[PDB]
Amino acid sequence: SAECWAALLHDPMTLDMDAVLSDFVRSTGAEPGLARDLLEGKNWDLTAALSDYEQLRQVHTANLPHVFNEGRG
Repeated sequence: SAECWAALLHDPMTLDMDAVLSDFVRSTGAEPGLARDLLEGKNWDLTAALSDYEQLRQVHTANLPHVFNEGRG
């Protein structure tokens, strides 16, 4: 029984702006300037910035009236 609960990983100590910057760019594919700008607007909360960027990248049936392919769920 390992990592079954949580296992607090991916954290430097509390927050390092340069580490949060580099990982964002690595995890989203965004540029470092855009990364820094989003991060200042998220209080440099890494996961919040990751989730924000990918959300505006998802677009959940916002453009088309009804997006229904042969999907699972």
